[PDB]
Amino acid sequence: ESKQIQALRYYSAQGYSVINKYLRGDDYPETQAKETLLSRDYLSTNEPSDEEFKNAMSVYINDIAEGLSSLPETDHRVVYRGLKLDKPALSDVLKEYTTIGNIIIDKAFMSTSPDKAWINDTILNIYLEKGHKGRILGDVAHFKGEAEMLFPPNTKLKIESIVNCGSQDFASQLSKLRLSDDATADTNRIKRIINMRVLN
Repeated sequence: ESKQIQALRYYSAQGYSVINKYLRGDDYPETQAKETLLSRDYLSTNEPSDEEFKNAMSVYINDIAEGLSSLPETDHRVVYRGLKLDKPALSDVLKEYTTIGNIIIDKAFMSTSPDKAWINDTILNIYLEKGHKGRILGDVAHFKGEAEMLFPPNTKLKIESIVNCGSQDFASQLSKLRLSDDATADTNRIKRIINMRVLN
């Protein structure tokens, strides 16, 4: 098993919790980032310089991305994601994702499912064209039995349409999605569907 796949396994288990905030330019767990770099030997101490830290994070991210890229391609042409976009703090994110024809860049690794969306205020219905960079994790995923298609950083997507709750159009579109039916599933929580397309 390549060391890159092993880095992707770690991403799936725990590294995601640090890396994606880092990549977004958000506040992230700095101490944990450094502890990860030390434990996986990208650095010799947990107290590096800022350039040593940045360079090591780069290699770590690139290992995860390369592990991902090396996984087999599949024939999926759509995937799904539930998001919470109705938080006050995400108001500009909400506006971006609900601007028809907007092109958005996801700076982080982007997790999606080929099989179902977990209900949230927003359901993304994400169309894919052949040759896209998403890969099914399969047994690389830490927890098994939930299909996941992961995309590397900087996925570009186009907002094609937005379907708000409370019409037959919405009801029909929603009925043609497979949703999570877990213990807390409630479709009445859904405010919108956003139909998107990854631009390769």
